[PDB]
Amino acid sequence: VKMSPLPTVENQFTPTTAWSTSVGSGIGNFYSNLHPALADNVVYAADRAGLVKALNADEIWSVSLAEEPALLSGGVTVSGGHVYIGSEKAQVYALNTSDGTVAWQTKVAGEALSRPVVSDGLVLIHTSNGQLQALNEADGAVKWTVNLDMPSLRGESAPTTAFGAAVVGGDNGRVSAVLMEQGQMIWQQRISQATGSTEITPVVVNGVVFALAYNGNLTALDLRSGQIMWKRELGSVNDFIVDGNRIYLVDQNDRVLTIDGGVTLWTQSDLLHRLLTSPVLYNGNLVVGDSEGYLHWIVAQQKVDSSGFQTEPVAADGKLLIQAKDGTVYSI
Amino acid sequence: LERVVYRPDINQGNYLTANDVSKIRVGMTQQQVAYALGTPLMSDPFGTNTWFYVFRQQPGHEGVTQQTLTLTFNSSGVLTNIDNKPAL
Amino acid sequence: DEAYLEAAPLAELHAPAGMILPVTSGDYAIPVTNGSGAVGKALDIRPP
Amino acid sequence: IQQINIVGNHAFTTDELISHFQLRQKQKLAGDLETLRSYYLDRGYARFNIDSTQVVTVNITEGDQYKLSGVEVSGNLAGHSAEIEQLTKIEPGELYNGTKVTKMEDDIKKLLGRYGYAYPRVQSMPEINDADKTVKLRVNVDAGNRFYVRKIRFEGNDTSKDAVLRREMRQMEGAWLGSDLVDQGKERLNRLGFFETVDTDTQRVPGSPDQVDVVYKVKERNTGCFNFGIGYGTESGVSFQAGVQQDNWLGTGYAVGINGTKNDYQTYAELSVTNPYFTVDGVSLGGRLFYNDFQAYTNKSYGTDVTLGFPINEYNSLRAGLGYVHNSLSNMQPQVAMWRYLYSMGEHPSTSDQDNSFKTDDFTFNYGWTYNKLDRGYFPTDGSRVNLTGKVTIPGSDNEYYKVTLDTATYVPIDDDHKWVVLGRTRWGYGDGLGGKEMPFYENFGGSSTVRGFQSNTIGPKAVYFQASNYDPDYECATQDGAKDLCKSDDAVGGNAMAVASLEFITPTPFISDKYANSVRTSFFWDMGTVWDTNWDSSQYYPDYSDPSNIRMSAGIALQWMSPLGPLVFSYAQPFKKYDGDKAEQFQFNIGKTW
Amino acid sequence: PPNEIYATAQQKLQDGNWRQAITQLEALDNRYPFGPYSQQVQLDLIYAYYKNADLPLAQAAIDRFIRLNPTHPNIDYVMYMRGLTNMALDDSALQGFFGVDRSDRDPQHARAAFSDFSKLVRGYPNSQYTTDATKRLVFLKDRLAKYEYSVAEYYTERGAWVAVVNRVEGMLRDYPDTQATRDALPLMENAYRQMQMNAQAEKVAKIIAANSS
Amino acid sequence: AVNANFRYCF
Repeated sequence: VKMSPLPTVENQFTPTTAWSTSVGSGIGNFYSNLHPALADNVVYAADRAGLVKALNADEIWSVSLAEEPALLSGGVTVSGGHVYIGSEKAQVYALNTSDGTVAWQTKVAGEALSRPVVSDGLVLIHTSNGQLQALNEADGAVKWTVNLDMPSLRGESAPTTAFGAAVVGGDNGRVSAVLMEQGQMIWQQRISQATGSTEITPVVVNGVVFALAYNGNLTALDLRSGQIMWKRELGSVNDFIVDGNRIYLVDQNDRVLTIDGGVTLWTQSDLLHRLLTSPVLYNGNLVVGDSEGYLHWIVAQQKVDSSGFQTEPVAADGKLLIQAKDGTVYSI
Repeated sequence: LERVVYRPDINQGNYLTANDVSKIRVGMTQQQVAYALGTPLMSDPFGTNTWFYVFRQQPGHEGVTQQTLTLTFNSSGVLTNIDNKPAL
Repeated sequence: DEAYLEAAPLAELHAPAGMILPVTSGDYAIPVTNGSGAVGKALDIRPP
Repeated sequence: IQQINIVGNHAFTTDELISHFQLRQKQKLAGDLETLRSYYLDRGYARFNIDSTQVVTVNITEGDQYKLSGVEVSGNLAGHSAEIEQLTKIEPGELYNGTKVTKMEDDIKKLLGRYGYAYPRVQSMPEINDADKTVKLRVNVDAGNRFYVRKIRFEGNDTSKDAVLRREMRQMEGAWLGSDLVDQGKERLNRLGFFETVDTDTQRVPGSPDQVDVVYKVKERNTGCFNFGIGYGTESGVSFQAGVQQDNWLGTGYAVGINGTKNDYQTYAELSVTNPYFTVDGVSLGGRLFYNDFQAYTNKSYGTDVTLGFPINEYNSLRAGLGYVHNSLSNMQPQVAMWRYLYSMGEHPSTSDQDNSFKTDDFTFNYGWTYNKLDRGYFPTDGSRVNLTGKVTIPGSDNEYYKVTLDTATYVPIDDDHKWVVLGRTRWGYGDGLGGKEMPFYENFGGSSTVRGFQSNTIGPKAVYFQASNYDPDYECATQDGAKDLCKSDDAVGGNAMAVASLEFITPTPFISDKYANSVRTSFFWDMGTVWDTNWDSSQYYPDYSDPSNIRMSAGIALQWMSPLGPLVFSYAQPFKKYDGDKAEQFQFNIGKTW
Repeated sequence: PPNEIYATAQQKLQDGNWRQAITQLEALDNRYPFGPYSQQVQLDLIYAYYKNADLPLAQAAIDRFIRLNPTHPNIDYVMYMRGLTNMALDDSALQGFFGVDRSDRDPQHARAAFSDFSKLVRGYPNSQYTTDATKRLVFLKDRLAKYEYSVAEYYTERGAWVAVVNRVEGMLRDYPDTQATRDALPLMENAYRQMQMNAQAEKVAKIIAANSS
Repeated sequence: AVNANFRYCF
C-alpha cells in the first residue's frame, strides 16, 4: 500500500560508470547479507551459490566451494593474509589473500548470517543460534564461545571491537561488551523496549558507542559501561556511518546530525520507500543508492542498473564499487 | 437341510476355568466366592439362598456343550454345599 | 382416551405353599385409591 | 513460504525431511517435528531429539541408530503367554522402531479383549543401553478383571421395532463382553441402510465391578416415498401413473413395492414383497407379480417369480427362485434382425408382412450369489460388491435359453478421512440358446446406469426395413409403396453380448458443505462399453454386428447428494468416441435411488 | 383490551380455527408480555400446543410456568396435562391408521410419563383426575410390561436362555400385577427346562398351579 | 389440462 517517488538530478558527479563485470546470478529472493570486499587492486566477491572470486581492475582467481549450494551468507571478511566467509550450514571457510585456495573450514554451531569480524588475531562469528565464537585466526579451532539469550530475524548484527573488547547484541534489545581475551562479559545495557513484533550493528568512537534498535531507537552510550549518553527514536535496521560529527543513516521510511544529542541537523524526505542502501562518503560527497538503480550524490543522480541495491555499498582508497541484486558489479 | 445355513456362535452363562473352580471350598464366605469367581448371573429369587453358575456354549455348525455348578449357602452367607455337572 | 377403559385389572400372582414370591420392587407404587375426581369423557380442559 | 534450513542433520539431506513438511503456519510446526521424530524414531535413533527452532531453521542433535536387545514381559497375565510372546518376539539385532512398540502394546490391549478383559492396563518401559546402542523393552501387563454384559437396550426407535435391531448384534446378553465384537453392530446397522447415524456407549454397572451395559444410539432415516399422478384433459384423455415404495414398511422389516400406470398405448402393474428374515436366523423370502402391455403393434406379457435365499457366512449369501412369464405379440413390424431368429425358432410368417403373431408361456429358474463387504449404505468408501445372477429355462418351456449377468463394483479410499476414493464399476452380460435355438429378441441389453454419453438404449446393432404396412404417411423402406431394398435404420435393438466398464474419482465438496449440512460428493468419471450380436451372419452383409471391439466412450462430472425426498443425482457427460448410429446425450438427471 | 380479546380467541379455540386463535394469542402476548393474566395465558398456550400437536412447546411452556410459579395452586393439573403430552409423544397418528401396535419401540417416553403421573398423583392425592391418572398408570404399566415381554420372546427364539431368565425375573420384581408376566411364566418354565435345572421348573410349575385359572 | 400429483414420504 506504499509507493516511492522518483526524483531526478543531473549526473554531474561521476556522470557515468567506470567499468562493470558480472559475478554470479544475483541475490535472488534471499535476505542474507552479502557484499564485496576491497583490497589493493583486488575485489573479493561471491554469490550465494558459492562462486567465490578474486578479481583485478577490469577475474584473476576463483573457486567454488559448493557441491547442493554452499548457501553462503554474511559477506566476506578480509584481514591481513586471510579471508573468511561463513554459511548457513554452520561452516566458516578460511582462505588466504595471495592464494584463495581454502586453507581450512570449521563448524561454528549455527548459521553464519552475521558479518565475520577479524580483530586482535581473533575471529568473531555471530550465529543465528545466539552463540558467538572466538576462533583462532590461524586454524579452524575455537578458543572460546559465549551464548546470549534469545527466543524473528533481528539482523544478526556483527560485533564492533575496541580497546580489547567486542560490542555485541541481539533481539533482547541489549548491547554488551565482552573481553577479547576470553568469553567474559564486561557489561550490558538495553537500548529500547518493545512488547512484541507489533512494537519491535554497533558503531564505536573514542569513548562512545552508538546503537540503533529495530524500532528506530538510536542511542549513544558510554563506551565503557551500560550508560546511555543520549537517545533519539529515529532510524532503521540498515548500516550507518559516523564521521565529521555527522551520523548518516537510513530511517524507517527511508527518510534522512551530531553525536552530542538526539538532533538531526539535515534531513531528506524524497527517497521514501525506495529501499535505500546504507549511505557512503565517497571522495568528498555523500551517495545513497536505491532499488531502482539510482545513485544520489549530496547534488547529482545517475541510473546504472534498475534491478536494485539492497546490499551494502563498498568504497575504499578513492574507488567506489557497488554490486546490484544481480551478479553485475559496477565500479567508479 | 438347514445344517448348511451359517449361524453365529452362541454363548450363555459365566466363563469357567478349572484353575478357578478348583479354588472354591466349603467354608468360604460369599464375599470370598464372589471375589474368586465374579458376580453370579443366575440365582433363585424365591427365598432360597443359592447361586447357580452355568457355562454353555454352542459354536456355529456345532452342537452344544454345558457345564454347571450349584452352590448352597446358609442364612449366614457361608457356603454349606456345592455340586458340579461337568456335562449334561 | 379410551385406553384407560381397556386397561386390565391389577390381578397379581400368589405364592404356592412352601415358597415366596420375588421381593416387591419399591418402584411403580400405586397411590391411595381414594377414587376422587372425574373419569374419562367427564374430564375437559381445566379453567384457570 | 521461505527457505527451510535444518542444522545438525548429517545422515540425510534436506529434501529427505522436507518432503514430509506441509510448507512446500507456526501452530502446526510441531506436527512436522513429531513427524521428524518418527522419521528418526522409527529408524533406531533412540536419542533423536528436537533441540530448538527459529523463524525457518530447525536445530537438532543427531544420535546413533539403536537396535533392539530384547523384550521382557511382566504383569498380571492370566495365561495366553504364548500369544503374548507372539506379540513380543522380534528378530535379534533388528532396528528399534517406536511405532512397532506402540503397535505391540495396542495389539496386547486388543488381544485380551476377546477373553473378557475389557480394560487391561499395559505400560511399556523401554530401557536405553548406551554401552551397546540398544533398547530393551519391559512391559507391565495387568490383565484386569472380567466383565459381563447385563442388559442391552436401544434408544431413539420411534418406528422400527426392537425385534429388528436385536437381530443384528453379535454380542448377546448373558455372556462376557468381547469389546471388539460389539462394534460389528455398527457395520450391521450401516449395511441395513435404516439409520442416519449409529454409535455406541460401553458403560459400567454401578452395582458391581463385573457388569457392563452396552447402549446403541441411532437416528432413523426416511425409508421411502409414495408418488401419484394423472395427466388428464378434455383433449388429452386419461394418463395414470402411481405407486408406493418402502424399504422398511412402517418399520416392520419388509420391503414393499407397488407400481403401475395406464394409458392409451401401454399398461404396467407390478407388486413385490420380500422379508429379509423369514426364519429367526436370517432366511429370506420374497417375490413379485407383474403385468404389462403395449398397443401400437400389440404386445402383452405378464408373469411372476418367488425367490428364497440365505447367508452362507458372515460376508456372503446365496439366493435362488422360480418363476415364469407369458409373452404374446401380434401385428409386429417385420424385421430380419428378428426373422433370422424367429424362423430359426421355427416361425414361418410371411416375409416383411406386419400381420403376424407369436406367443409362448415360458417357465424358468433363476439364481444368484452375492459378496458384500461395503462399509456404508449410501456413500461407500471401502469394500466391494459382487452380484452374479442368471437364469436357465425349465424344460417344457417354449423358449429354451440361459443368460448370466455380472455386476461388480469396488471402493478403495485414498486419504485417511476417505474424502477421496477410487471407484470402479463393471458390467458383463452373456448368454445363449438351448436346443439349437437362439436367444430371445427381448433379452438385449445406453443410459444413466451405463455409458453416460449416449441416449438410453441406443448402443448396439440397428434394425432394417423391407410386404405391407397400412399407415399412410412414414418410412418408405417399411412398405411396398416406397421400399426398394434392404435399408439401414437408427432403431436400436441391443444384443446378446455386453461388456461395459467405468471408473470414478470421488472427491469431497467442501465448497458445498460450507453451505449445506447434508452428505454430498462429486466425482470425475470415464465410461465406455459395447454390445454385440454373437453368431450374426456378417457374410450376407454394412457394419459387422459380431465385432466386440466397437467400444464407445464418454466422460464427465457426476454429483451425488441426498435430499428429504430421497436421493437424487445428476451428471453431465461429454461423449468423445462414437460409431455410426450415434445418439448422444450429456445431461443425465434422475432419481438418486441407485447404488 | 386484550382481556376482552382473549375471551374471543377462547371461543375460537372452543369452536373455531386453532391456528388463527394461536396467531391472535401470540399477537396479544407480544403486545403485553407481562399482562395480569399471563399465568392464564400460559394455560391457553399449553392447551393450544396440545390441540395443535406442538407438544415440545407445551412442555417448554409448562416447565417455564413451573419455574415462574412453582407453587401455583393448579400447577399439578398443568403437569398432568404434561404427562398426557408425554403419552401422546409415545404414539404416532400415522401408525394409528392401520391399528399398528407400537409397543416394541423406544419406551423412554412411557417411563417418563409414568414418573410424572406418579409424582403428581402422590403430590396431590386430592386431584380431580385421581381415578383417571390411576387408570392411566395401569395402562402404562401394561405398556412397559409388554415391552419387556416382547423383548424376552425375541431372545427366546435365539436361545439366550440366561438373558431370558434374568429379564423375566425383572418383570416379576417390577411388574407383578399384569398379564404379560403371567404369560411369561410358562416361558420362563421352558427356559429353565432347556437346562438341567428341573428343580426350578418344578417351582415354576407350582407357581402356575397356585395361579392357574 | 391438469397434471395433478402429490408426494408422501415414509
